[PDB]
Amino acid sequence: IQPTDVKAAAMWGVAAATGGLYLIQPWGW
Amino acid sequence: KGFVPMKAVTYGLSPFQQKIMPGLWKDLPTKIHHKVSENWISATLLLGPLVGVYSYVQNYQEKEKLSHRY
Amino acid sequence: KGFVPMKAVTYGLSPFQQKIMPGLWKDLPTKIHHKVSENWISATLLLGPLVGVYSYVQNYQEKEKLSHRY
Amino acid sequence: SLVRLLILKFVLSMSASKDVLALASLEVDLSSIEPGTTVTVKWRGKPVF
Amino acid sequence: LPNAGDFGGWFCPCHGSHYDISGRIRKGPAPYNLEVPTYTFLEENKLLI
Amino acid sequence: LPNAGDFGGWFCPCHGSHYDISGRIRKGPAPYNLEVPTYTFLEENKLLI
Amino acid sequence: MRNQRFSLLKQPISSTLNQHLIDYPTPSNLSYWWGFGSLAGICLVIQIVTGVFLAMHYTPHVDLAFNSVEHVMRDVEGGWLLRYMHANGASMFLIVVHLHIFRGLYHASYSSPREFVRCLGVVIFLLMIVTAFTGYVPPWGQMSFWGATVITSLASAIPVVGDTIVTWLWGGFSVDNATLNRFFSLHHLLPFILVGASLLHLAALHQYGSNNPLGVHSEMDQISFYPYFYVKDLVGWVAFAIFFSIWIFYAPNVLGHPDNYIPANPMPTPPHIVPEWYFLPIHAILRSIPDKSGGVAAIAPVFICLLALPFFKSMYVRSSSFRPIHQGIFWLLLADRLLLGWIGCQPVEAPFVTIGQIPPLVFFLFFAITPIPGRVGRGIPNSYT
Amino acid sequence: FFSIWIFYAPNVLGHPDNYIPANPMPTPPHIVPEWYFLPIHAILRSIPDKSGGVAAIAPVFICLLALPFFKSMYVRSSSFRPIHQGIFWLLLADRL
Amino acid sequence: WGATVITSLASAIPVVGDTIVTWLWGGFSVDNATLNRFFSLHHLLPFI
Amino acid sequence: GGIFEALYKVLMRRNSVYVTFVIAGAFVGERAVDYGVHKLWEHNNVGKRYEDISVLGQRQ
Amino acid sequence: EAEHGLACPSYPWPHQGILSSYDHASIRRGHQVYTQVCASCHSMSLISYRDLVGVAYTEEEVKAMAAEIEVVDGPNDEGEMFTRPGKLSDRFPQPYANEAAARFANGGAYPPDLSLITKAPHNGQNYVFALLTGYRDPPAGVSIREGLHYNPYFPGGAIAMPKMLNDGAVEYEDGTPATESQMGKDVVSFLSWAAEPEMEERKLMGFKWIFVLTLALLQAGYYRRLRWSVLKSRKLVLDVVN
Amino acid sequence: RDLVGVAYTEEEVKAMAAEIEVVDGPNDEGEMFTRPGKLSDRFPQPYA
Ligand code: HEC
Ligand code: HEM
Ligand code: HEM
Repeated sequence: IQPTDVKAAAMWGVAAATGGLYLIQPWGW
Repeated sequence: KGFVPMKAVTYGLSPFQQKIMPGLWKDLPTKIHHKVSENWISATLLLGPLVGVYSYVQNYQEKEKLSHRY
Repeated sequence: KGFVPMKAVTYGLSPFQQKIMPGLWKDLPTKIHHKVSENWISATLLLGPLVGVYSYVQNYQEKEKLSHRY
Repeated sequence: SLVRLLILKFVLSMSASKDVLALASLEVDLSSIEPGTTVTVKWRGKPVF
Repeated sequence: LPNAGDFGGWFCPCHGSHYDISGRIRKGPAPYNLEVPTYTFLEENKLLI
Repeated sequence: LPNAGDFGGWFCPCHGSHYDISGRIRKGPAPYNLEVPTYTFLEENKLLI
Repeated sequence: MRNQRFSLLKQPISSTLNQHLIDYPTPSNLSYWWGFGSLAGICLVIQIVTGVFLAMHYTPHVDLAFNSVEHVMRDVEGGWLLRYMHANGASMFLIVVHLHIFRGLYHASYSSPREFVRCLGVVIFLLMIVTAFTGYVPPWGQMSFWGATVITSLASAIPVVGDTIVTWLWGGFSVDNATLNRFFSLHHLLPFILVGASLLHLAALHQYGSNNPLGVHSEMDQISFYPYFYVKDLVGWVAFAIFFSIWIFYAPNVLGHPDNYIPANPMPTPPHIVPEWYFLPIHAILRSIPDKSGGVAAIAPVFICLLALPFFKSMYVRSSSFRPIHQGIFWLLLADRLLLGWIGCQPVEAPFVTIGQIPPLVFFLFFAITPIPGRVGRGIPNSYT
Repeated sequence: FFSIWIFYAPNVLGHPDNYIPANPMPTPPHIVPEWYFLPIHAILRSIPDKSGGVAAIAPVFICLLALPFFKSMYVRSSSFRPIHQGIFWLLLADRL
Repeated sequence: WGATVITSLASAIPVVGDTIVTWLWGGFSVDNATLNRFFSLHHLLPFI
Repeated sequence: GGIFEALYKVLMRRNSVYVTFVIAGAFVGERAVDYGVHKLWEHNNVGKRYEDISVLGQRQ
Repeated sequence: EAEHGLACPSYPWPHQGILSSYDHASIRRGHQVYTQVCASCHSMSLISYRDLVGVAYTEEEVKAMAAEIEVVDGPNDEGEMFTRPGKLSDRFPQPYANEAAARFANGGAYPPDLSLITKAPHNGQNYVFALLTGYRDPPAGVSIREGLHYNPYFPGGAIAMPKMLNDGAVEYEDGTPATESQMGKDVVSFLSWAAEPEMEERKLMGFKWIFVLTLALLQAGYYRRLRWSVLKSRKLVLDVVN
Repeated sequence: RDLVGVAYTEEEVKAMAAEIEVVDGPNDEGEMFTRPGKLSDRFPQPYA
């Protein structure tokens, strides 16, 4: 039960990071 | 607003079994005929007075300007 | 948010049949004594640290100032 | 895309303007001062220790 | 403020940064020292800002 | 504004006030005449208020 | 039922949003003329936001106001977009509300039991007019100054008490810095009152539900709001955004007057003074009567008649589809209130005075006649059998 | 109470230095904010570190926002809770 | 000076610090832009 | 024909992948339309740019 | 039909169109004409010097231009006011000290500020062009008082400014025959740029977003039809006739 | 004008204000002239 939830949490974190790198587009980082 | 008892029967089909766009451009000319035939009196009533007033003002000002000329 | 079945009995009297003001100042000293005897500990605990810290700061400051002189 | 457009336009409207950025570099003059003392001076928007 | 603190230097009572006369933050949470700008003599007495 | 309307004096384009040269209302919504303030003359050209 | 949580939408934390937006039963044959209320809410939010960001750069003084506007529009990163959105969203907001009113006037939505909604709408309309007129002044051009002078000196047509009212409203002896500061504060304040009035309007609608293009009892066949009318509203909003962007980006100065690009000067006068495009029918009505007292006392009957429409105990049929003569009269009135607007911009002279005197007669004769069809239509059921 | 403040002592609750127009070059010798920000201000300057000083305000609001979620206490009023009552008074003294 | 101290206390944060301070101040120091900005915010917040 | 179903089976079994896909696609399409409209811009009016004036460094 | 003016026609300006832009050589030439035969009387006072870098000059050229003039400056530490050469951040200098002197030196009339002189009239660009170019000879029976000049494009017909776009009144650094029409065109282009400096960013962003939003409109229509399909095609049996 | 009714009658303040000279905006010529003070002037400054 843990593996599916934690994998979904990691993928949602990936989505959040991608949204952040969409709103801000820093090439200095 | 509440509970009028009805007694009817209905059938329905899923959204994913039906052609969705082809319905718009089926028989547009006859739709045009029906719409114009229905609303022509109202179009007349909306458009008449404005055109009449515009033409009358045009003629009056034209004639006045021609009149004051030396 | 609801209520409960109770079974009680109450008697009341009209507002305009009873003296209103004399109740405030009836037996003040015993009420004052009760309040003081009940809340002396709260008053002590509220007002202790302030006095201690104030005295300590005053003493330290005066000692330092008088030690810096010539 | 449209939401990103609006958010960025509104948030960047609050940044320093062209007028302020035009005055951001120069050189001015001081006066003399005694050894171990100081008289403060002025620049665009910042004094000098 | 110059003429303040335990170091006779430029002390800032805004939050308590005791700089020295040297300008290095001795006492205080300042994460950087005072910025050193560009300036050099002309003959003996003038240094542009 | 001057020299406009059907009376030869001033014309007011705010609500179509047509004035004569004397300035008295003849056609329109103004109920009164143009209000005379206090003034006089000194010798030949000085018109003090 | 209620012994453990089924849905978080039916929980107290989101019960009323559920009830009034998601589940709220609406008639299933509503057409597109029911999207303009939501569209007007969108317009009002746009105005508030761009205003709160514009007033971060503007200085309300007679020495520094025109310069503040030019500095915004010429020197701030993307400030031209903000200014143009504000100055054209006002026009969009008025267009949307005019279409809304005329829809409600076609399908007879004022009648019982929906006249409290009509009254709140009329109050909202007054607030809109006041806010737009007050806010056309702060840029402080020629039109701002002289429009303020003319309109706020119309307030002296009242008998003896009128002059004191005008002097108090001006803050002095003429239009000057006090008027500018006062008008800025009022302009910043009023839109929140407008928001509150809109919320009361909406609750008073929801306490009975909405009409329908047939004007009949409609409780047997109803659906949910989401997702069936939310998508229709989405289509409306997207077409609206296209229209709005066309005005903002490719023709931003077409809906104004050039003279507001000349700094204020109390000595000269422009040769042609007019108010912003959406005030013109009222202007024509007010200039039709050649008397100051009549001028001020013509606009009060207009709003009195508007607010006393719904109380004529009248005909038993709402939708103007089953009513040929009310339909024709509706089209006549709509043509008339356009002719009136066009006249409200021309010079005050022949032929315009006659053609500015008759349209107000017709605009009042509409409200005069309308009870007569109700009384004479009481007897259709007993005759055409 | 409000009108005693307005009519007979309207400047006791302010600093005198705000009747001097702003002058960016000279600094006042003793800079403080109003009387109702001084606890936060003292907590903020209590740390000899900028990051720690700024991030010590966050525990204040986190604790104030996380009080309700302890779930063992059964008696609410402090009348029947002597020790928590004493802690309340001592906290009041410390906050002053 | 209170505005200076309190709003420059926001450059203690890691890398984003100076950027957010300069964006908040509308420039390089507390001046007219900050004044007008704060006036608008003050007129708005009490309705929230 | 089967491209639709294959792409669906790949990209639309979960939701976080869907949101990431939407964000990335928005980014790419935005940049592409920027490039296209820029290209039309320089195509339409040649000889009018800033650096197409012959004497922009000859006022000394 | 007087005190309104003659009706100016419409000219096909290069910066008109849906994807058209300014002509920067024409802006350069127009700024030359302004600074040589215009600024003695009018003023801009809204255009800075730095606004021209990257538009019709480099930074060094405008630095030389701004260093040519001498402007006043704030009090020196002695307590007095001095004069120093201009920087890139200075504004276009004014010819008169105040508006009263402007009226005094031109027979009472006031030559207006020229920053926004294109938006402020009606149909600004063509009006300004034909006003500057179209001085003419009075008609049969109209007399002009002394001190005024005749032009059919001004309210009244009697203007206070004299003709100045005479042939060869300015020297172009690109070898162009400076007729009155060429000078008028370049001046109008410069003034139109000064009035609306954001036309290019505006037009680009507008084209982009209209395209994208029409695509979204197609999508919204499809979404609506998809949701409403079930209702708009069902069948119900009701048990009634008339 | 603050002083009338507080420490002087009106005429004293009028004469005292007419003692001093202050500048005024441009004439039709365009010059900064001077004329004696009035009741609606402020206490003069000693420096520039
Ligand atoms: C000899 C001094 C002088 C110069 C140089 C001069 N003008 Fe004028 N200008 C005037 C005067 C005087 C007026 C006011 C006319 C009036 O009020 O009747 C005026 C007015 C104007 C107006 C206002 C027209 C209107 O309808 O309000 C424009 C536009 C104008 N000038 C353009 C120019 C341009 C372009 C140039 C450069 C080619 C220029 N001027 C150079 C004297 C001058
Ligand atoms: C800011 C201005 C306004 C807003 C935000 C607003 C909002 C709304 C909304 C959201 C609805 C329900 C949605 C719909 O039925 O389309 C509605 C309904 C209605 N509104 Fe308004 N409105 C405004 C102005 C007005 C005005 C000025 C009037 C009248 C003078 C008016 C009269 C009505 C009527 C009669 C209804 C009845 C709806 C029905 O018949 O079903 N509204 N309004
Ligand atoms: C909190 C709400 C609002 C604020 C803070 C605000 C602020 C401002 C400011 C500062 C200006 C002057 C800047 C300028 O004129 O460009 C202005 C102008 C204006 N405002 Fe608002 N506003 C608000 C709401 C509204 C609303 C709801 C309307 C509705 C019509 C409105 C209509 C106008 C108009 C018509 C102008 C002048 C247009 C022009 O400049 O040509 N405002 N507003």
